Amino acid sequence: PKAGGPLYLGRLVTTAPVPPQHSSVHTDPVLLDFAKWLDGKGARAEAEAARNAGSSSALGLDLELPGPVGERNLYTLHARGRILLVPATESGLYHQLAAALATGNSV
Amino acid sequence: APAPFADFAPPVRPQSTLRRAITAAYRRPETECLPPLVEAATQSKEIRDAAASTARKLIEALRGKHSGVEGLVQEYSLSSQEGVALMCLAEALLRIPDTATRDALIRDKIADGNWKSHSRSLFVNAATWGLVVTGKLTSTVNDRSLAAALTRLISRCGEPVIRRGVDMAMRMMGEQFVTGETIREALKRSKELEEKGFSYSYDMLGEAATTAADAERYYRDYESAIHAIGKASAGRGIYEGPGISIKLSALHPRYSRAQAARVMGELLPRVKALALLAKNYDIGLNIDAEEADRLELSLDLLEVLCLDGDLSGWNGMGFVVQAYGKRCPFVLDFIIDLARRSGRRIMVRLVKGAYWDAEIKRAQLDGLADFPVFTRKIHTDVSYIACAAKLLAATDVVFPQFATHNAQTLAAIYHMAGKDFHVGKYEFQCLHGMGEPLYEEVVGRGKLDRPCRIYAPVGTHETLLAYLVRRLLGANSSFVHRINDPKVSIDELIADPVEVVRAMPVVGAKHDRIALPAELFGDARTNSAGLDLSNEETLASLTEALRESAAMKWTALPQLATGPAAGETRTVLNPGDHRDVVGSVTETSEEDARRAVRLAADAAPDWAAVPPSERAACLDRAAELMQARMPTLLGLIIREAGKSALNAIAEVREAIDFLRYYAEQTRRTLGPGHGPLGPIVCISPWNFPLAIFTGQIAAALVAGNPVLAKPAEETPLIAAEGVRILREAGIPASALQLLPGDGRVGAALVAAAETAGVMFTGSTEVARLIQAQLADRLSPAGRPIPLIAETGGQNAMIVDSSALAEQVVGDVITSAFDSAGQRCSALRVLCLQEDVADRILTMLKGALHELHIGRTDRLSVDVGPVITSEAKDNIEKHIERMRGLGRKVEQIGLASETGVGTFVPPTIIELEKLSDLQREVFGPVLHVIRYRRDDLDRLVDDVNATGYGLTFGLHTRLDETIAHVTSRIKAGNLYINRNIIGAVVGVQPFGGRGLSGTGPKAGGPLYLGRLVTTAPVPPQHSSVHTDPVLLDFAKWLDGKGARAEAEAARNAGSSSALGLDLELPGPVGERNLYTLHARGRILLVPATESGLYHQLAAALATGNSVAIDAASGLQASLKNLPQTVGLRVSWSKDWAADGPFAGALVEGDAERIRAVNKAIAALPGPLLLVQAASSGEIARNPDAYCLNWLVEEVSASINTAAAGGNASLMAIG
Amino acid sequence: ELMQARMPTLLGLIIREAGKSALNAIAEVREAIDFLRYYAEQTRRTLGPGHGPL
Ligand SMILES: Cc1cc2nc3c(=O)[nH]c(=O)nc-3n(C[C@H](O)[C@H](O)[C@H](O)COP(=O)(O)OP(=O)(O)OC[C@H]3O[C@@H](n4cnc5c(N)ncnc54)[C@H](O)[C@@H]3O)c2cc1C
Ligand SMILES: NC(=O)c1ccc[n+]([C@@H]2O[C@H](COP(=O)([O-])OP(=O)(O)OC[C@H]3O[C@@H](n4cnc5c(N)ncnc54)[C@H](O)[C@@H]3O)[C@@H](O)[C@H]2O)c1
Ligand SMILES: OCc1ccc2c(c1)CCO2
Ligand SMILES: [Mg+2]
Repeated sequence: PKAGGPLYLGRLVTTAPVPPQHSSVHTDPVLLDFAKWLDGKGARAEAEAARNAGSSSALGLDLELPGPVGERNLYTLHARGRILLVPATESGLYHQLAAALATGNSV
Repeated sequence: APAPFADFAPPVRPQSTLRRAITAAYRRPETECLPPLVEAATQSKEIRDAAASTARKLIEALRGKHSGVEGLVQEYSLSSQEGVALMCLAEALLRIPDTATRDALIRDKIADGNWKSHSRSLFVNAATWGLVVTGKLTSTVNDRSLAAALTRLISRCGEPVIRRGVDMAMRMMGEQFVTGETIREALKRSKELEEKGFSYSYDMLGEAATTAADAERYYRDYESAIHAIGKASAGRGIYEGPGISIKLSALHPRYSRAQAARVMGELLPRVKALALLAKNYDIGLNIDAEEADRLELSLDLLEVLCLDGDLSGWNGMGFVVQAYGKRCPFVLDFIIDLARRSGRRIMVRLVKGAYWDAEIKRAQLDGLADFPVFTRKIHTDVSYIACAAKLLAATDVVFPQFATHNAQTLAAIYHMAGKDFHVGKYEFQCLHGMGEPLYEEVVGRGKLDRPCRIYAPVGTHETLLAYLVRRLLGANSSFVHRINDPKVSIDELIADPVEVVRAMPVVGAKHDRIALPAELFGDARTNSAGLDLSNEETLASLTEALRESAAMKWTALPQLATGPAAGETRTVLNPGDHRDVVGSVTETSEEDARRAVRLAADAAPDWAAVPPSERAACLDRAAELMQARMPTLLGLIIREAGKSALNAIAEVREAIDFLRYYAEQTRRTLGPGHGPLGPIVCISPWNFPLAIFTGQIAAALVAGNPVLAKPAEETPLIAAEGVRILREAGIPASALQLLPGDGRVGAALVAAAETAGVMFTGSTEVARLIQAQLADRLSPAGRPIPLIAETGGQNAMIVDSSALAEQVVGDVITSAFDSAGQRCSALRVLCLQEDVADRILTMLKGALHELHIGRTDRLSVDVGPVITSEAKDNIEKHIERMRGLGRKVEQIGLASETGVGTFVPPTIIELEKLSDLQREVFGPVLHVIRYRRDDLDRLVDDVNATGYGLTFGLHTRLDETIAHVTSRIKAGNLYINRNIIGAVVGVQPFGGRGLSGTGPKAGGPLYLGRLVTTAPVPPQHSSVHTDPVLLDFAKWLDGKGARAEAEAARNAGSSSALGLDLELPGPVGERNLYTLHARGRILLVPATESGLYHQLAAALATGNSVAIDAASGLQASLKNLPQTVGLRVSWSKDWAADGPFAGALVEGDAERIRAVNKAIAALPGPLLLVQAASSGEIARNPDAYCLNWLVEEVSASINTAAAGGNASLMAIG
Repeated sequence: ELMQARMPTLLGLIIREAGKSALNAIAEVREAIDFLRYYAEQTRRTLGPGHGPL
């Protein structure tokens, strides 16, 4: 994560905290389609994890940070890109997909 | 057969001179109200100095002893969101009844990690807690921010912070926001301050009954409280002893002027019964003051009660008057006179007023002349002091009760009242948990030795939070906010409002930052004006005008350019009573319809030659004529179309707004190069028989086209009157021909060779017939005849467990049953989250049974008839099918008087799945579906799956749910936390997608451009955003060597207005947004490679995907597309299998275009907006395909006052 | 606080050891101060018993 930014300290502990202002009201639509697919096949635990990931993802965060006058300093969270998924089990794959899709990524 | 309007709105009683003086002041200009108030509030210099010194002493005492929430935020270093989230968690933990269970859940589960693990968002009331924590009101809740903050604070601080939050919330909700959870607890807690000289008035928190059952519950709560208060009073009497305060709106679900007869018949006896009990215990019973439109009605109840001999011997009846209201001094004159006449010493509570922001919004929405309240806070302060001077001169006949937390106000009155005091002369009043710090500096021999009665709310956490937002507005102009602001000096707080107002350059000027309703749109155009159906003068004048309209010999004739034409003549009957003949229509022969089109064609050059500015002037003159003629137009609409007076007002206002909006849009856009299409056939529906009729015609005319106006066969008379008005305003007869008759006249007009465009509003099935007719046709240039087809809806509202049930029910009743559900925008499918469905459904059914159905020439009628017996038959066949499947069906019982008309009772049908509905049922039939919260996204899919896309409503407080639902729903008009029937021209540009419309939206800025051969650039119509798939396609084109096409693609990317996102000016307390999105999947029918590339560029630049005709043989032209572009591209051999499409682009010669147009018209489902061009046209004209028609307009109207107040107006004082 | 108070001395070292101009040495020390204070504040906003160190 970026130095001098709110995600940095969380990389240096074994369980990351929720950083200040770190949330988004946006839900990735492909995540939502994935959750519905999971519910269709009765993967109830995975569909719940998918919905929870969709909500707790901060993808779409878009903040203006306090700074000097005459400048606008913006901070935004986007998808990383394409995530390599190395699953072992079907449930593991569903959880990995949920995490990656909820954050806007392809896999 | 009762005479029309003979019983329209008779007043409860003949209006006395004193009552008429009240009504005369209702909306009196503020500059006229203030001077007499300044005069009445003037005091001597010695008194003003003494009052300033007393106020300074009180304020110094207040500031010298000035926290609970603040101390918690400080101790745990909470952010504001953490503080709010903590209080929401505490609120939820307090819903666990057993203390040991709550403490165990905190210790073992909440503190130790996932609070989420233990059907209702924790944050439903976060707007209220945000007000507590931050002093600022947000209308909706950022539940994801709160969830993050709660996780963060629990993980950082653990059980200790949760414990402190719970204890704080328990103190605030059980001891501060209320005196007690029950009347017994409140009475026990009142002894301490009673011993110091305070008294109490208890508020059981009942308000705004929605059902008979609610009103009964509030009644029995008041009755039980009176017993408890009277037992505790124990003979102390009405001044030393406690009393009760009631709200009339709690005691009847239809407390309004329109239902005055039911109010006097049903509400009055209930108040009397409560008053008789208060009399027996000799306690005060005060009637709280509510919205401005209930003031004068409440006076009729006060009058009866004070004259009722059964209540004689008791002086405990009390009545609030709101000094922020322009009628206040005249109301006081009336009350003082009533006290003299009755011999009752009426207890008069003078307040400033609690509904200020709502009154501003209401007057703006209703287009009324002025506000019923002042718009500068200082004016209310002067009004209050002036009214106190009037009350203090009448202490022998009334008991003044000065309710205020403002130390300057208090000091002014304390000195005005003078040194002679006895208990019973007057008192002050304050709110529990707010006013005690001030009044502990007032009550008692050691202070000012003046009594104070504490207004004491009593009730549970559920009841308290309901209207706590209103009670806290804590606005920047509020004394209690200012006393705590360090930047506000005592000298500022003790400033004398009377002397400040007196010295202003214009005494009583309106607030500069609040628009009068007529000025909502500023320089752009004049807002239409409505009528105040709570104003007795307006009702009396309207009654006469309505009666006079029923004596007019209304006719509708084929008005050809050559004069009226003969034809088959029949009567037009009132749908609510077929014995009431409204007028006569002569219908147009198909021969004369064709002749009219030929005359329109011959006249087209002369009308196109009238400059756009002068055409727009005709529209503006027509709007002025319609505004002046509104009362007469109302009567015709009421009797011809089954509309209530309120809905007829809206109808005429909408027509006026269309005229003025299209006039202004013309003045912004149209020039010599925007040539008219030619004769336009305007075919309109019956249900908005003036507004939509006028809108289509006005748009076509002002764009320079002569019009053939074919109104619905059910409602020709108001159409004929609209045409008469337009002709009077200067539209030549050759430019506007009226052709009454049925669908045959419409079809003959559509089929006529010189018809250059069709504007249709009506059913989807009829539009499909018109689409088929036009598929045979090409313009003389060999291009498709433009069709605007605005069609039906299957409109849903989604309600989650965070919504306020009473708000939902009101919006549902209005959206589903207003006009008997005969609005295209009407709510058809209500979707209730499972956890709240039963409670909301019970409330909705209770509200349904309070509706009055009947002939609409009575103000008391809520729901009128359906338009015809065939419509009734069609609706009832649907109801019976549903009932025959076992679905639960709730219907209001109809009065026998409905037998002379065609009525369908408002009906609620509980469905199992949304697929139970086939087509739009255009009647008063609400379907109800239940959904589990996790299935919200699937539900949105189901709503979209109908293929309609007109109006859609969402009731939620939760930003995550708003973002999700609004991003996934596909409808043209979205409404958040309000009804779904809003179509304010230029504010909610109206029109849908799919089976609901082709667009462009009526009342929006793309509309006129469809009625000319070369579309202008609408005002504000641009976007800085470039579709990234378009950009990838442009790069691909360059890599393929298609250099000119790549340049055209880049140009299309820039020219596209996809991503436009505007807020449209409108009323306070609402945000009205207008956005341009992709339409969906566009069918591309290319002929050449270059044409395909241009078609693709146009479609991608506007955000669409495409289905390309596989029969074009152009597959080899799209080899090696970037994956981003390939994702948007499909190839279609069977177009009907790969739809629905959202538009089409066609390349070919004239006969190819004709053949393709026929094939497109044959596709199932939505009408497609087709644009065609030849290969040469594509080469010559960069705008061969116009990007205006490849985007989809979406209007979203958000009620930002839904949380209980207006944040933006908190800064306006 | 110590780096702020000792900024002039730190500047001299940075200028001579790292080839920095005075203005960029000031920026260097300011950034170090800001990291210290920012991570301190972020810690005060976030870290609790369950966020164990690596
Ligand atoms: C015991 C008690 C009983 C009450 N009963 C009722 C009741 O039955 N009905 C009712 O409507 N209210 C009632 N109120 C009053 C209402 O709830 C507010 O408490 C009251 O208006 C606040 O005025 P204040 O003088 O204490 O303070 P202030 O800060 O002096 O006055 C604030 C008031 O100024 C007015 N105001 C604010 N901005 C503007 C503006 N831009 N233009 C014009 N006016 C403005 C509003 O009325 C606002 O409430 C009652 C109040 C008390 C204390
Ligand atoms: N999307 C909107 O803005 C909007 C607004 C109001 C009403 N509507 C829809 O209008 C419908 C109700 O109005 P209605 O009952 O008057 O509609 P309709 O389809 O019955 O009739 C509409 C008009 O088309 C004419 N007509 C009928 N058959 C025709 C034909 N074969 N060729 C040419 N013209 C023909 C009628 O005479 C009438 O003037 C509802 O479905 C409603 O949802 C849509
Ligand atoms: O908050 C004080 C208050 C008391 C009674 C009342 C209102 C406010 C509004 C209508 O009735
Ligand atoms: Mg019809």
